[PDB]
Amino acid sequence: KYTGSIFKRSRRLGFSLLENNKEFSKGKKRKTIPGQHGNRFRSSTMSGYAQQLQEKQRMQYMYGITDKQFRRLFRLVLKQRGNLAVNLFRVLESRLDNIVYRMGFAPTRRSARQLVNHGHVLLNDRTVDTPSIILNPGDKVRLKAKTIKIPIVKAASESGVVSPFVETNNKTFEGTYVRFPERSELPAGINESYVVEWYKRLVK
Amino acid sequence: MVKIRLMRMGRVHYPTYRIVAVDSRVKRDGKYIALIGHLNPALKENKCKIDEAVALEWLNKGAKPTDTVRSLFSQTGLWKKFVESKK
Amino acid sequence: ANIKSNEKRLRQNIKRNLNNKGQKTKLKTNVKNFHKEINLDNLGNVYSQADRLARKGIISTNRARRLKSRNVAVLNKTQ
Amino acid sequence: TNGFEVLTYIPGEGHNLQEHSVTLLRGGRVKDLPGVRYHIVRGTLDTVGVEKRRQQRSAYGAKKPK
RNA sequence: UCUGAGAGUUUGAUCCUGGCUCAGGAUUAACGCUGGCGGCAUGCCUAAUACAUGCAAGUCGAUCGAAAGUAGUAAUACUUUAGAGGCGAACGGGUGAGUAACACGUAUCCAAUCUACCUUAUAAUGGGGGAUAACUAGUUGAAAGACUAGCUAAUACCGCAUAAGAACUUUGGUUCGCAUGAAUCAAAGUUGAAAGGACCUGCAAGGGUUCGUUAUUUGAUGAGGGUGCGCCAUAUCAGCUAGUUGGUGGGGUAACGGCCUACCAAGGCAAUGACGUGUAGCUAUGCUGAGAAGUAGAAUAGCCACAAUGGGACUGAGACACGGCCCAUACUCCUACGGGAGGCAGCAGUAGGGAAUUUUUCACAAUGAGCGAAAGCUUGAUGGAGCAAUGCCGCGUGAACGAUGAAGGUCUUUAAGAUUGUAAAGUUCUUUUAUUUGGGAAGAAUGACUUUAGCAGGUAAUGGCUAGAGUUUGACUGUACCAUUUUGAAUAAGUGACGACUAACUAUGUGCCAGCAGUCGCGGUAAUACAUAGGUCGCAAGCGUUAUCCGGAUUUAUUGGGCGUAAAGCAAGCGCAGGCGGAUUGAAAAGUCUGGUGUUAAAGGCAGCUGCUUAACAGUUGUAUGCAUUGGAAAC
Ligand SMILES: [Mg+2]
Ligand SMILES: [Mg+2]
Ligand SMILES: [Mg+2]
Ligand SMILES: [Mg+2]
Ligand SMILES: [Mg+2]
Ligand SMILES: [Mg+2]
Ligand SMILES: [Mg+2]
Ligand SMILES: [Mg+2]
Ligand SMILES: [Mg+2]
Ligand SMILES: [Mg+2]
Ligand SMILES: [Mg+2]
Ligand SMILES: [Mg+2]
Ligand SMILES: [Mg+2]
Ligand SMILES: [Mg+2]
Ligand SMILES: [Mg+2]
Ligand SMILES: [Mg+2]
Ligand SMILES: [Mg+2]
Ligand SMILES: [Mg+2]
Ligand SMILES: [Mg+2]
Ligand SMILES: [Mg+2]
Ligand SMILES: [Mg+2]
Ligand SMILES: [Mg+2]
Ligand SMILES: [Mg+2]
Ligand SMILES: [Mg+2]
Ligand SMILES: [Mg+2]
Ligand SMILES: [Mg+2]
Ligand SMILES: [Mg+2]
Ligand SMILES: [Mg+2]
Ligand SMILES: [Mg+2]
Ligand SMILES: [Mg+2]
Ligand SMILES: [Mg+2]
Ligand SMILES: [Mg+2]
Ligand SMILES: [Mg+2]
Ligand SMILES: [Mg+2]
Ligand SMILES: [Mg+2]
Ligand SMILES: [Mg+2]
Repeated sequence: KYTGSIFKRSRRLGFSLLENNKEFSKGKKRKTIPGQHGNRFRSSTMSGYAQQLQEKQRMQYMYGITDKQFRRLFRLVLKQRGNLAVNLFRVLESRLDNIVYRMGFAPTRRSARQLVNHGHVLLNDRTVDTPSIILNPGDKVRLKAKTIKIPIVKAASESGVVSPFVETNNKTFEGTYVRFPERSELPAGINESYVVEWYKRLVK
Repeated sequence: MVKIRLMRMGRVHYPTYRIVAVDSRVKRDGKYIALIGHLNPALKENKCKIDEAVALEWLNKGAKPTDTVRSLFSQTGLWKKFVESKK
Repeated sequence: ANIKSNEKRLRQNIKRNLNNKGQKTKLKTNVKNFHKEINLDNLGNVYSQADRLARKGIISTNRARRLKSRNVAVLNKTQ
Repeated sequence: TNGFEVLTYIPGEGHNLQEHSVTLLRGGRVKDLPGVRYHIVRGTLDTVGVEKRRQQRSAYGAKKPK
């Protein structure tokens, strides 16, 4: 369950999946809002609601998340101790298929989600099929063995390009993760904290 | 005629009982008098977290247990304590 | 729409009612005889019948007690 | 079905009402006509739906063109 | 350590008062369009309307006579139950009609009470009698049945002998109390019980275990009563009440009581709201709110009331008894016309009402209930399985590569061009889902019972206790789930909106017509508001519209508003009751503050943790508020 026009959505929001693969393309290098009414005036002065909605949509499309799941996670995180601007970021980044992407065994986040749903991924001491499990740094998320021989495993095992917050112990595909991602590892695609306030208003 | 017996507070396909001192004529999963201790059929080990104090008080008062309750008192050894306190 | 247990209980309680009514009427006539011709002898019979009925449960034991107490009060007042 | 007679606006272009039919009213309020405070659900009972409509048809009771 | 967002709309334009509308949640929801699956949970809100049909409380032969069947030459063995008897049918299940009050919540007093089975402890379980079910025969009938005469049995019933202790009194003592009045004696008088069964041993006599019975004793649970406080609207309801208020004697009730009775009195409540009318089951809680609080009393749990309507009563520890009894009313049905049968607000299900809410199912396998020693039996309680996107949560319609651009559509900045658009075509890959193959649980990680070993009381034997073995038991169930099992992107996307609030615009057609609208308001021949198309935006197995509730609304303002000109100071005065009130001292402690104790059922809320692939969900620990009592503080 996801959109099939990630190019269109990236062109609208202006922010791709941090690689600009859906912006560079092989044609026209288009960086405009889609549709016929893309090259018009009235660019800035987006309302507060408009910019909050745009940022929230970018955040919840960067990971393939349904808004109801977003409300659920926010209601989960909100009650604890206090200012959790360091906790809810870990909460949002701890997705299993997201961790598979930052592991580097799939070309794209939703392709990793498809593999997770199809059951080519294991866990610390169990197996996981649902691509929404909340993880905690310390679990040995070891990859499957019968999926290392599939005709599409090359770019999967080419994980030498990896994020520093996912440690694989290369050539062993152990793929654990410690040293939670910082705002540096969460790039400028969405780096704002009043989406938190928007969900505070629209969710008690 | 209080009767130490079980009471279900689980969900569909997952029972969970509580040993409790309750009257004979009151319905199952209703109002009770004193709580003894919970129990899970699939707790593997220590399936009955027993109290051993107010339970002994109520059997001394004259509570009549059930088959399952007597069994639970038995594996832990509460039946021995009751019989020796009777003697 | 009927139960054999209920029917049997009805058939039993008819006979039980007959016997108990006989006993209660005997008690009534004995206490009436006592009050009619007051005499310390009849108080013993009142005692016996009331106690027997109270044990059998035909009469309420507390009513038997009050009957005994009031008859003894009458006897003590008159003597 | 109760004993109250109400003036109800038929929300559509063209109707099959024949001065004697069974309709299913819902709440609403047309601003132009004073006294009218109900609408007729289209295409649920004896009253036929609104064909020749592809936009916002789910409100007017029109089968999907497919 | 709590903790609160606003905007549109009166005017040529502005400020304020002020009403309307919207942005957010939620439901026992319904409707339109569409629709793939799983985990939890919910599912006649209306006609307490009427019900076809099938099931929903029985059990014990180790209480008793008889009868039947299978074996046996017989004596007899085994099995079964129509009937008597015991226990249970007052639990459990449903509904919310009635009820505005001790109905309910809370705190209490029952010196004014009951309590079967259960717990502890303590004496007995001796001996007789008369009957009737079942059966036999006759009358009456198709049968239900009914009537009459005989025959039996007991743990059915009625006497008698006997009271360790009981109940009611007498005599004086004790300790007293809260006014009636309770508590304990020492002696005496009167009254008062029952039943045996199973098994073992013993030649017998006798002895023994166990179940059960009578009379008591201790608690505990359960039931009942009284009182203080809290608990709807309405004065466009001002008087209501004659068993109503009080006293004396008696009766009745488990108990006090005008509860009832006969006599004597005239009192009782009421403006601090009687009474009348309307409405409603109450509460823990659900939803909402920053809070004070608003609103509904889904599911479930506590209590109350009801069982077609209205009365009465038997049995019983307990009923004035949903599927017990008697009578009347209304209705339906059967008849061979004399007579009868009936109560789904129990589980499914039918008709009807409605916008609308499901199988005419399986199993007692676990939990619980009743009977029983067990075998077991019964359990529409209960556990499952069907149906339904009804709600929350979860997963899918694919993945990589792929034209500075396939076709088609829409705009053409009248060749060029954009846009849909890596979207597509095409090359490879996977199978949550789908279709075959193999394996396959969790709950029954319990259990009752029976042969064993050991301890254990008494011992001369049997029962109870622990360990092992066995029968071991599944509706779900060949189900959840698992595996390199064959095939294959194959089996899966809709709905609303785009002038502003509010993220998102062009063309065609119509031309104050057809139509839209939550508000401002669009449409009079150049419509981004109508209808269609394209494009785009918000959500997504759901999306919109409708209804209701809360918030925003400081818009009934205690927290938290006002009355010169915007709604609002009575025309003015004399003023009872009420509210408020100068300064100082003393006492008490009704308000106020604080310590201890009891309680405020469980579930629900918040915090922590565990288990379901994480969640929803389940479980577990902690977590307040008020009332009462007792002990202090003395500023107001
Ligand atoms: Mg104007
Ligand atoms: Mg109803
Ligand atoms: Mg029988
Ligand atoms: Mg009942
Ligand atoms: Mg129920
Ligand atoms: Mg009502
Ligand atoms: Mg009894
Ligand atoms: Mg005899
Ligand atoms: Mg007898
Ligand atoms: Mg005698
Ligand atoms: Mg508020
Ligand atoms: Mg309820
Ligand atoms: Mg209801
Ligand atoms: Mg009826
Ligand atoms: Mg009786
Ligand atoms: Mg019935
Ligand atoms: Mg009954
Ligand atoms: Mg039914
Ligand atoms: Mg069962
Ligand atoms: Mg659903
Ligand atoms: Mg979902
Ligand atoms: Mg073209
Ligand atoms: Mg693609
Ligand atoms: Mg098993
Ligand atoms: Mg429209
Ligand atoms: Mg339009
Ligand atoms: Mg308000
Ligand atoms: Mg309002
Ligand atoms: Mg004002
Ligand atoms: Mg004025
Ligand atoms: Mg004036
Ligand atoms: Mg004036
Ligand atoms: Mg004056
Ligand atoms: Mg005054
Ligand atoms: Mg509680
Ligand atoms: Mg919970």
